[PDB]
Amino acid sequence: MLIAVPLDDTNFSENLKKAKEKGADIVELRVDQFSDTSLNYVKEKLEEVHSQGLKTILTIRSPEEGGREVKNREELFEELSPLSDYTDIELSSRGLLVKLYNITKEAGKKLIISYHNFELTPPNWIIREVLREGYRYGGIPKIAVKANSYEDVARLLCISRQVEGEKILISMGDYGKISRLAGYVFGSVITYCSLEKAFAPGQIPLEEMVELRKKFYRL
Amino acid sequence: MLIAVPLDDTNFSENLKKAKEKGADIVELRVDQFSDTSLNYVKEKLEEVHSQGLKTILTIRSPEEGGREVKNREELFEELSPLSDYTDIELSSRGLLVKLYNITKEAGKKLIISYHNFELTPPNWIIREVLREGYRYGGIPKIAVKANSYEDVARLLCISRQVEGEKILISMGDYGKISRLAGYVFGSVITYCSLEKAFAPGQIPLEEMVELRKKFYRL
Repeated sequence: MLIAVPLDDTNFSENLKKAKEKGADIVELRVDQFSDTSLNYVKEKLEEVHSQGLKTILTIRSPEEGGREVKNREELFEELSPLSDYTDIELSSRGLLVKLYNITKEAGKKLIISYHNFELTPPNWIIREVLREGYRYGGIPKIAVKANSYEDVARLLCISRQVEGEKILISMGDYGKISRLAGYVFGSVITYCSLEKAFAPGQIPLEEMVELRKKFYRL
Repeated sequence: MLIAVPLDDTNFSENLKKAKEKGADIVELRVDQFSDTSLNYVKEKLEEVHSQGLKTILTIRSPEEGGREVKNREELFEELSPLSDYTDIELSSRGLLVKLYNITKEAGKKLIISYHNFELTPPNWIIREVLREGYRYGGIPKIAVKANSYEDVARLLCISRQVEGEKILISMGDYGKISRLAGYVFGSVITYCSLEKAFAPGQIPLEEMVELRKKFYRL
């Protein structure tokens, strides 16, 4: 179970330092929350992370999926994808999928193809569809959806097994908090943590997840 | 989920003190592990637990499923079932199921019909069948099986969903340790904890679980 921590560009160096010392394996750069999205500014953030021994996830969340408009997102994806371990691209950004797959593949890097739903856990055929499409476009499918009950959590985790393979599963909200820890036995390879004492609904602080990972998962 | 603590007779009163101060809801009397099985020695313990305001699970495990031989077993069951909130009888002990249901039924108490496999996690149809049988005998089906991979944990949890209802799910061993926490979202109403140190692989200290429950299951 790789632990990732999302970070914007405020206090980067200190936050990155805390992330590394507390046991984070990855830093997800939420470029959509950056105060500067220029090519070299983002590139520099990528290198800093790598210099600390951690991996990166390049994310530029579109407005539709909870992010905000980034005028040069296409440039950033195409030019910095080869410099990031993982690049998270929304399944709905169909025009970039093939392009980004070719670029990352040639660079020996990985694509995370995501789907977000902040309102509910979609019906089973949607869960399977998102997984299938993510796989067909050559990436690691990612499903992050709001759980409105514990059953939604159980449903997401179990239905996802019907589309065998490496994936990333997140049931958002207080009900889905357990998914951030248990998702691993169902095939979820990466989990996300808040840097410090996490305080959006359903989140688990990095330090807590690190302790939990050694407690529950055997080496 | 209700947290239960299995206890032998050794230092009973002192351990019941810890279990109570620490947050346990139930104390599982592992009579098959008691040195004195005499009716009143056991009927006294059952009463100690209640005076401290906690619930009880009467368990006289058979050697086949990890327990021991207990002469007055039936006696203990027929005479003490109506006094314990819960009584755990093995599905394999076919003769006692019917009358034990009737007893606890008349007394307004509950029955837990268990199955153990210290070897492996049986095939899916067996997981489903044990659950069905537990239900048709009028009790809370309980399945505790050894996980030999993380996949075994996911399979146990997901397949059990196919037989909807209240139940108790346990993937034993270090691989299945997460099931003691995550089982709840799959319908597992009770989880078992070691009073203090995990003296066997997969066990989780009572204090650790009380905290984990608060963190993950506020709702």
